[PDB]
Amino acid sequence: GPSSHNRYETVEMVFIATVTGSLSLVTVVGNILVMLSIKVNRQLQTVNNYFLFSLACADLIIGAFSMNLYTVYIIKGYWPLGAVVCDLWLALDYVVSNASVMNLLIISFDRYFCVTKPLTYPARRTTKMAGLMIAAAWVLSFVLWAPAILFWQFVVGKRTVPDNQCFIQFLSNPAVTFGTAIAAFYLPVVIMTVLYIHISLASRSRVNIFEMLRIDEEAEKLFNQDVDAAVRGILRNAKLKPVYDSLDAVRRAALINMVFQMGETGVAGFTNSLRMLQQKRWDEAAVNLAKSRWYNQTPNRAKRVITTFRTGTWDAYRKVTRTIFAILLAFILTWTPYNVMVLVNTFCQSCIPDTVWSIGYWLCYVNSTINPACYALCNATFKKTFRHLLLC
Ligand SMILES: C[N+]1(C)[C@@H]2C[C@@H](OC(=O)C(O)(c3cccs3)c3cccs3)C[C@H]1[C@@H]1O[C@@H]12
Ligand SMILES: CCCCCCCC/C=C/CCCCCCCC(=O)OC[C@H](O)CO
Ligand SMILES: CCCCCCCC/C=C\CCCCCCCC(=O)OC[C@H](O)CO
Ligand SMILES: CCCCCCCC/C=C\CCCCCCCC(=O)O
Ligand SMILES: O=C(O)CN(CCN(CC(=O)O)CC(=O)O)CC(=O)O
Repeated sequence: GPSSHNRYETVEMVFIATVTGSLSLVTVVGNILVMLSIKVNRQLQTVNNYFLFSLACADLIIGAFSMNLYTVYIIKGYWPLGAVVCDLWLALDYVVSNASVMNLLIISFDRYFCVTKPLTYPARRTTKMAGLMIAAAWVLSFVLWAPAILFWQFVVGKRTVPDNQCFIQFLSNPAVTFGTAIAAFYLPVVIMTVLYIHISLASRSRVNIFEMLRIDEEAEKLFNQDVDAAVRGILRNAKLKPVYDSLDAVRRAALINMVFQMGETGVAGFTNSLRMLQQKRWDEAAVNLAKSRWYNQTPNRAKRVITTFRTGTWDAYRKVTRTIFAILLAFILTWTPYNVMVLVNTFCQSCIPDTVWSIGYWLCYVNSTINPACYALCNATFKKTFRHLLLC
C-alpha cells in the first residue's frame, strides 16, 4: 500500500541496521574476548590490565546497549521508548563514556609515573590503589553526570524534551555544552598528550640504571643528577670514551656504575680491564678486574657488576605503552569530530545539520570497537590468548 515504506527508506534502514548491528556484535564479542583473556591468562593479570579490564567493561556496555538503542533512535526517526528509557540511556551513555575518559587518564598518569619515577612509584603501585582509582573514576563519573541528566528537569520544574525525542536538557545551551566539552574532552586530551610526550621522551635505557644503582646502594632526583654527571665524566675522559663507545647498553651501564662508585679518575686507572672490555673479552676482563682493590673492598657489588659484564643481562638484578598509545589514538580520532561540532555550535548552529551530528555521535561509539583490535594488533600475548579462547 501507499503507507508501506518506500524503496530508499528500506535500503537505507537495512544498510544502517546491518552495519551498526555488525559493529555491535564485533564490539561485544571483542571486549568479551579481552576481559576473558585478562581472566584466564596469569601473565596478563597486572595493574595495567586491571585498568584495561575496566575500559573493556565500559566498551562492552557501550557496544551492547548504547549502539543498539541509538540505532533504534536512528531507524525509527524518533524516540519510541519513552522519556524514562530516554533518561536511563542518556545517563548510561555519558556516565560510561566519562568513565572511559577518566580511565584513559588514570592509565596515562600511571605509565608516566612508571617511567619518570621508577624507584618510588612501582613500589606504591598496588592492586588496591588500582581498584581505588577505577572505583573513583566510575563513581565520580556518575556523581558528575547522572544528576545533570536526571535531576535538571526536576530543578527547572519542567521537562522540555519532547516524548518523541531524546536529548540532555541540561546541555541545551551551546555555551554550557562547550564548557562541558572542555572539562570532559579537551583538557583530558591535552593532559594525556603532554603525558605521552614526556613518556616518549623518557629513555628506558636509563630506567634500568636507576634500579641497578638502587640495588648496589624520593632520592631519585639525586640519581638523575649523578648519572648524567657520570656520563659527562666518561665523555670528558679520553680513556673512558673509547671503551664506552664500544660497549653495549647493559655493560656500558655497568661502566657507568663503576664511574658512579669510584669516579672518572678511579675507573680510568683500570687500563688493562678497559682495554680488555674494548675487545669484548668479558672473561679476561673479569679475571683482570678480580685483581683490583675495588673487588676486595665491595665484593658483592663488584661481583654483580663483573657478572653483568660477563652475561650482558640483568640476571644479577614494553608493548603496553604501544597498546595504550593505540587506544589513545583511536579515542582522539573517533571523538574529535563530534567535539569540533560542539565547538562550531557555539557560534553557528546551522553549519552542522542533524545528519552530521548523528554521524559524529555514532562515530564516538566506534572507539569501543577499535580497542580490542588494538589489543590484538599491538600485543601478541592478547592475540595468542584470543586464539586460545576461540577454540576453548
Ligand atoms: C557518544 N557519547 C556517548 C556521547 C557524545 C560524546 O560526548 C563527548 O564527546 C563529550 O566530550 C561531550 C559532548 C558534549 C558535551 S560533553 C563527552 C561527554 C561525556 C563524557 S565526554 C561521546 C560519548 C559521550 O557520552 C557522550
Ligand atoms: C547510569 C548508570 C550506569 C551504571 C554503570 C555501571 C558499570 C558497572 C561496571 C563496573 C566495572 C568496573 C571495572 C572493574 C575492573 C576491575 C575488575 C577486576 O577485579 O579484574 C581483575 C582481573 O581478573 C585481573 O586479575
Ligand atoms: C572529566 C570531567 C567531566 C565533567 C562533566 C561535568 C558535567 C556537568 C556537571 C556539573 C556542572 C553543573 C553546572 C550547572 C550550571 C548551570 C547550568 C545551566 O544553567 O544549564 C541551563 C540549560 O542549558 C538550559 O536550561
Ligand atoms: C549496566 C546495566 C545496563 C542496563 C541493564 C538493565 C536493562 C533494562 C532494564 C529495565 C528497564 C526498565 C525501564 C523501562 C521503563 C518503562 C516505562 C515506560 O515505558 O515508560
Ligand atoms: O504501489 C504500492 O503502494 C504497493 N501496491 C502493491 C501491494 N503492496 C502490498 C499491499 O499493500 O497489499 C506491496 C507493498 O508492500 O508495497 C499496493 C497497491 O497498489 O495495492
